[PDB]
Amino acid sequence: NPKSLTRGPRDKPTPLEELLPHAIEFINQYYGSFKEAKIEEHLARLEAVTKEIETTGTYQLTLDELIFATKMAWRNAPRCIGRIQWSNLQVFDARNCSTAQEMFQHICRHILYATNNGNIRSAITVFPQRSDGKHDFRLWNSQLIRYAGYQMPDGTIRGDAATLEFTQLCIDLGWKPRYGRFDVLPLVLQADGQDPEVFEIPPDLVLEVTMELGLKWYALPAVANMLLEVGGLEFPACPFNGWYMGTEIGVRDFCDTQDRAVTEINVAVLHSFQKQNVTIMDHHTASESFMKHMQNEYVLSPFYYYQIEPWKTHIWQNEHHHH
Ligand code: HEM
Repeated sequence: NPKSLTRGPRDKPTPLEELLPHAIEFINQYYGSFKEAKIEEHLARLEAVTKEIETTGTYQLTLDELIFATKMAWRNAPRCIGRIQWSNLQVFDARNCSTAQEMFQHICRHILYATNNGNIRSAITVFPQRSDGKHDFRLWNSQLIRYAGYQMPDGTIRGDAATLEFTQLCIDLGWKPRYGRFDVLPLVLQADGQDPEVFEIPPDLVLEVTMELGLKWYALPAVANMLLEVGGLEFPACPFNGWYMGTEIGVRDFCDTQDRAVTEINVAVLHSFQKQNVTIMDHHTASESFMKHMQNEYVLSPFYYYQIEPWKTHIWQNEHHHH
């Protein structure tokens, strides 16, 4: 019975008999948060939602339903440690986005809001929902901000190892590669199912913490490649962020070997972020964010799914050669 954590592509609208039960169930969860209140409201919404699905083949969530969904999907994230304070999420509604250029601006706003000069704020930007599956909005990046990974003659790394495929893809799409250890990758944005466009991220928007010893690391951990599922609807483009734990900062840029044995700690990170006043999940933050979460108080659906890397499934039109 274990379920797949991946939700792949489609090439035709979700059939009605499949969509309705899911929509109906979401509307129930949504109105369920309200105990005995809003029963007539609940029924009026089902009628409206059903009417829409039967006439248009789909339906639109209300801003409040969307907000509830992004938070419930966060709450339902099994491995997420930050889900403990799921109410602390800022939602940016970009469901009326049409072009990659507009996606770029929305992402710039997201990065700008979330970074907040170091006082990290959790946010998610929701782009248009999947229609027929041929007009998907997708961010090809794994994260909004990430360093490039360059292959070396001897088989070693220079940059972030985890971005080898993507880094190469950027170069193939026209992007000019500098060969440093900390090159922020550009945004590869796909709008309405079209070929992706490359956009350099304005340097000012990228806040970095200085760890020669020789190291830096961006302050904003933002997942750009997941799919939000809610009531049968799928959102292939919905970048979100939180703040680092401190343990994980992928310094896989290494020969860094520079007790028992496996004693390479995560100390200078904990302190460097704190002294540069950038939110990290230390005890203070865990306690404070839980407090903020508690003050707001006064299969699994919705859910964040993984996807098949877009370059592996994209039906190229013509643009940018050596795809
Ligand atoms: C507030 C700060 C946050 C912290 C400290 C946090 C922490 C974590 C950690 C440690 C993981 C596991 C390792 C990894 O996959 O990177 C994780 C995974 C994940 N987080 Fe967060 N997170 C935060 C905010 C968010 C937000 C705002 C969302 C979405 C609205 C979210 C959604 C997820 C998802 C979907 C995963 C993938 C793994 C899974 O769900 O099982 N997180 N998070």
